[PDB]
Amino acid sequence: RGGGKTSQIYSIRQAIAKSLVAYYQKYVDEAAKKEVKEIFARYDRTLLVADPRRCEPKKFGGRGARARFQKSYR
Amino acid sequence: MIISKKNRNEICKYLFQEGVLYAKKDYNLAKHPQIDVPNLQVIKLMQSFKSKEYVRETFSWQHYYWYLTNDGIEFLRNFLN
Amino acid sequence: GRVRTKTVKKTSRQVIEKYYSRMTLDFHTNKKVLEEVSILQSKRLRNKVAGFTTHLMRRIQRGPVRGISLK
Amino acid sequence: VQHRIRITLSSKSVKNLEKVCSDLVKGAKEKQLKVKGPVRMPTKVLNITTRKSPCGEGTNTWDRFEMRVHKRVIDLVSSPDVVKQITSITIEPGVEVEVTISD
Amino acid sequence: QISKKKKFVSDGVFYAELNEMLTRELAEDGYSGVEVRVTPMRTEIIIRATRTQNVLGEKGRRIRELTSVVQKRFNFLENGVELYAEKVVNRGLCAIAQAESLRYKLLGGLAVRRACYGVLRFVMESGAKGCEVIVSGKLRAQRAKSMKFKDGYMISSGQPVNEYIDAAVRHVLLRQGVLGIKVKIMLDWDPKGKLGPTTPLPDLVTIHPPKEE
Amino acid sequence: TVKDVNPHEFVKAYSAHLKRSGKMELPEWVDIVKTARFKELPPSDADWYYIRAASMARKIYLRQGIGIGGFQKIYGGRQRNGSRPPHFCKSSGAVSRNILQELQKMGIIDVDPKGGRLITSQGRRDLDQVAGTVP
Amino acid sequence: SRVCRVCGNSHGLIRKYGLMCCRQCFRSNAKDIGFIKYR
RNA sequence: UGACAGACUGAGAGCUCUUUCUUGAUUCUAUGGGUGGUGGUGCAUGGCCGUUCUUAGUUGGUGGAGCGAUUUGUCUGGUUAAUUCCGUUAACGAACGAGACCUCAGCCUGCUAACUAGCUAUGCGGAGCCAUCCCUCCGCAGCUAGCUUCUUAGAGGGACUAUGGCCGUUUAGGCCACGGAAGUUUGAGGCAAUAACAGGUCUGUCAUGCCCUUAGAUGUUCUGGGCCGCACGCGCGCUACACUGAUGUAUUCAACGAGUAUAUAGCCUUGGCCGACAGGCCCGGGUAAUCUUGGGAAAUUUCAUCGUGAUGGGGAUAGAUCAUUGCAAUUGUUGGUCUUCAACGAGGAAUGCCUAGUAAGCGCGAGUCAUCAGCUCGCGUUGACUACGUCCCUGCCCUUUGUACACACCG
Ligand SMILES: [Mg+2]
Ligand SMILES: [Mg+2]
Ligand SMILES: [Mg+2]
Ligand SMILES: [Mg+2]
Ligand SMILES: [Mg+2]
Ligand SMILES: [Mg+2]
Ligand SMILES: [Mg+2]
Ligand SMILES: [Mg+2]
Ligand SMILES: [Mg+2]
Ligand SMILES: [Mg+2]
Ligand SMILES: [Mg+2]
Ligand SMILES: [Mg+2]
Ligand SMILES: [Mg+2]
Ligand SMILES: [Mg+2]
Ligand SMILES: [Mg+2]
Ligand SMILES: [Zn+2]
Repeated sequence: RGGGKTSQIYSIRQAIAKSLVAYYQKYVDEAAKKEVKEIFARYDRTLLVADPRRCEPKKFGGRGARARFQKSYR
Repeated sequence: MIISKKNRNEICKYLFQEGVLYAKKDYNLAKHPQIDVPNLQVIKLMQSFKSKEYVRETFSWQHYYWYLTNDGIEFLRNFLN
Repeated sequence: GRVRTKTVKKTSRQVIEKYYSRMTLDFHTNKKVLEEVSILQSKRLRNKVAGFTTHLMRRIQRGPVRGISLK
Repeated sequence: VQHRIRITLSSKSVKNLEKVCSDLVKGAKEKQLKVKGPVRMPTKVLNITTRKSPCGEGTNTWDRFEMRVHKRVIDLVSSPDVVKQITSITIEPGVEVEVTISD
Repeated sequence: QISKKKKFVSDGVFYAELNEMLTRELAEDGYSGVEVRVTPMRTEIIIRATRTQNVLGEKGRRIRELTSVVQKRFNFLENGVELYAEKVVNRGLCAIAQAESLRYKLLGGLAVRRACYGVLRFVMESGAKGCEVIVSGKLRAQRAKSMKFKDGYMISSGQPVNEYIDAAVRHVLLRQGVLGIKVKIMLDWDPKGKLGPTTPLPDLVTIHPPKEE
Repeated sequence: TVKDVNPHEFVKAYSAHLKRSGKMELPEWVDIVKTARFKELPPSDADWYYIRAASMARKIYLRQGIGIGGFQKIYGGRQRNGSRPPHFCKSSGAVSRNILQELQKMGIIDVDPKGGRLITSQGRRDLDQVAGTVP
Repeated sequence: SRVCRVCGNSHGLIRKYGLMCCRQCFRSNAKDIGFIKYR
């Protein structure tokens, strides 16, 4: 729910990865889930750790959160 | 100005009872809240009573609050009582 | 860009003056030590001063130290 | 005899508001009512953005003003006179309460 | 019936209207603020000022006048609202009170220096951690100038400004110009909250003494 | 079923299905309209009145209580105002109206009390069968 | 036909929430209305 | 004092006139004085705001030096985003600014709860089916939770360079590595010092001094026009110059917010119907996590159509006509429909903005608003190249030095 398109897909990725790890940890074995932990994290860390990036807000004096308006002297 | 004695009487009967009166700068209403008058007499007869300082006045940003004085109660008692 | 200001360092030295045997090396233990022995107005300043006092420990415990005086 | 009542309760300040929330919950639970709450309902953020200059000179500078209006709702199962037995305790400044009789 | 956003905005505006309007009436009494409290079947407005028998008048006639005019202007239910005019607990820390006090000392013709330090010494003897008075305008000369007078502690940036800085601005209607007054008072930490604000300024540490056993 | 079938091929299969599975009435303005104000040409396909209906079939399938305006909005798009900045523009009313009326006339969908359009059970049967008959 | 409640002028109004005050009067009285400026 | 009729004038302004009726001490006349002014003066000013100046800077008390303006403290050096700190020290001890502070965002399977939030299970229903049950997906309800992970919002917790290595007087710190959600104070803002400007604002203000005006008015109201005029020059922008595209189907994903008694349903408008559209009719819902909207946004994705052509790029211009807002649409308010199909081949000299969910692309909401959003402020969606530097250009801060400058090199 929510997001865009690629955001939702990467959220799928994270959700299924963490769901498999949590299911294994609580219902299989901690050493068993540790292999899943290492397979996932060796390829990438972003499967398991949320990404703290957000569209940071837009400030006055420009259209854009970091740019400004084109500036004229004469 | 033009005023009817009945207009000025419904002013005096109202002021004797209340002692305060508020106008509004919203002009051309023909019906002040709580009395019946075209809002020109409300502003300007109490302007006259301020000129005679029977009523002392605080302007309050086009809200025109007036509260009558013990001199003006004598003025109106000299009329109706 | 992490240099501690005087409100930090003065307080760290002053608290380490008085409370030595009652506070230790571990950062989190010093946090909770400082909770009962001082009143501050921000958890981040609390963490800041506790984290300065902890390496004040790690320097005192091995050699002598400047003005701060302990019986 | 035992009916269902709503109390809705809003404010501007969280620290003021939560004191009232704990107030009514304990007022009910001293007398063992069937309560559920205090449901916390998403904060309204009133906002007005204004050019802080009064004449329109100098670099364009805006300032963003905002109120935060906080909404709380609690359900009680008691008679309205039993409710008035509770809701005569002191009410903190600024908070508003709007008890209503529901289905 | 109205929405809550609108109700809260309207009550803010109503508060603004009283707090502004009462300035012409209670100027020569040290008006300092009003607080509007919501009470059952009744409406309460605590004006706070410096003279009860002058705000009340004689046998509470003037507060009758004002409560009636507020009644009638803001169309309350009759006997709904009435106003008590209670005394400020302390008068030397109310920036508004000082603003109109200096306004009267300065309309009276009192010299600028004597008046301004009359404000400063009074504020300090009233136990204020710090104060400044800024006067701007055409005093005794044509080209405008600012006389700034300071004393004691003072904070000006960050959040605790709203917490501690009691600041007012007023105009003076002396001939050949207008003379503006700014009065800033820094408050002291009274955790009881009766006089000074409860929460302390966030540049303070109080290491407690080591009680011994 | 239809949630298992690729969302495009189900539309194709059902578009052929409501061609060969009997027939109905059809307005005599279908080969004129643009189906939306921001469009520029009428649909390049001939049986667009049928692919449209196949799509709007599964809309009421997988969502309930949809009005005509909901379809106007769902079938709007980007309107290029010329030199103005482009915007979002809702689609046409009559085209969706006659799709819904046609499907109602076959009883696939029907107007619900409390408002909206909901599928019927035998329409559900039909959509599930045609979904199952796709690779 | 519409002005400030405060100054009664015809520009710079803030119609939103029904204030009926201009951008200047609004700031001048903003803090007592309650528009705490957290950011 | 108001007015019938007729002339006058748009005027259904009795303003004036022919006409005699009505009100009655309210007036009218004259002298003063005020009142009102988006009139002048921002070079008389208050306030507010901007800027100097986003940098780290500033001022006392006592003491030292100097006849004195003044200087020291406020620094040799190291370090830091920082007058940040270590330390040095005729200074000592302090006051602001920095930091600290507050707001938003990011972490919490930890706590408080939530039929105006949502899972989860079962109970039936509907449809697919080794159909008889099961299994998959939807619908509805509850004394279903020994439900709060998703949603909300409170209290809290969390980061401290804490841990390790190396450099550094092994001080201040820096660079690196594990861990961790977070190791440019974690990201972005709010607030923000002394001194100043003849910076802007007398057109925000019953804020204002002085002048001018004050009835035949620069006062107030109305009508019509004007602010939009166009040989032209400049500034911020929008649309493009296409194939990484346009067109036409199919596919489906947010966030920020918004919604006066608005009268006889009325601001957001769901739903049914008519219409190609535009937009109309009827039932209604919502003062709101309740109805709008669980925002069904676009870009993008997919399948075809156009195939290098000023073409189906482009939508400038102009004609015909239709409906809504409005008491009024003309110098077309706006929105449709058909047609008209311009320049524009990636833009000279020059110049601007930008270092991570950032630039850029894409849409939404709000402000204005009866209608008009190419603008401004917010919001999310997709999402990078480059660098992690230097004082070369433009500027800033400190120290030293030079000065015939002080309105200060525009000397
Ligand atoms: Mg100024
Ligand atoms: Mg000396
Ligand atoms: Mg000497
Ligand atoms: Mg000295
Ligand atoms: Mg910061
Ligand atoms: Mg100036
Ligand atoms: Mg006119
Ligand atoms: Mg113009
Ligand atoms: Mg611009
Ligand atoms: Mg085209
Ligand atoms: Mg708009
Ligand atoms: Mg504009
Ligand atoms: Mg440049
Ligand atoms: Mg010279
Ligand atoms: Mg030269
Ligand atoms: Zn205003």
